[PDB]
Amino acid sequence: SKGEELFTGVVPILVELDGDVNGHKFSVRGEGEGDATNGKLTLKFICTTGKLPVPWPTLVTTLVLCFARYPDHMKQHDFFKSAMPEGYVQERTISFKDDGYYKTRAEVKFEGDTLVNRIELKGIDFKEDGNILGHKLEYNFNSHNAYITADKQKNGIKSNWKIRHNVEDGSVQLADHYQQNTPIGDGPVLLPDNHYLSTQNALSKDPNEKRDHMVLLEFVTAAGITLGMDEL
Repeated sequence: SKGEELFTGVVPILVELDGDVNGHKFSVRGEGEGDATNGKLTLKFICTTGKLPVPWPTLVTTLVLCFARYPDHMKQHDFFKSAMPEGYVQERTISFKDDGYYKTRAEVKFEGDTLVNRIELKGIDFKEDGNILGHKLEYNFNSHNAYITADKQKNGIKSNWKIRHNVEDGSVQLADHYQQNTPIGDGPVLLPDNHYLSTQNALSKDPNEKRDHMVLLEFVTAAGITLGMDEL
């Protein structure tokens, strides 16, 4: 696969998300660019339907792992770029402890020159005065490592990890993520050995933006595979 050749420069990104949590419907649009050479994403997200009914931090993971920086000695484990341009489906369940769960299905694929992430989200069994629907989470997102494994019986990958959202009272709200990715096209894809992605996220606000929004700077770097002398 020559998909990684599409990410050697800066690539424009479009994110479109339709959501429905406990019947509270919303839409989010994001635009920005990705620089996989550096593992860097910069996007601004707008809730186009007005007020976002869940906290922005709970949507970070849902709102393009093809922009992760894989070190040269790990390029053969980059499932995400290998599926391009035709793309992959990314599906998750995010179970919030003592609260409801998100189900997401996204298609990440090139449309013209733009890498597009188009998402459908449904949220169910939330407490209307819990940490999510009650907007009790701080506007931040802790640094975290998420271990990847191949899913050979599905020609894809899987990953599960716990996100820990800071609650405003000082507690922590667990978000248990279960993820699966499978290619859209039929071409060859890279099934990686076990490894992990290291992420950092900086959330901010645009002073001249009146709508409900999130400015996001994100870094994603692949790690965890031995570069053991044999290759140097």
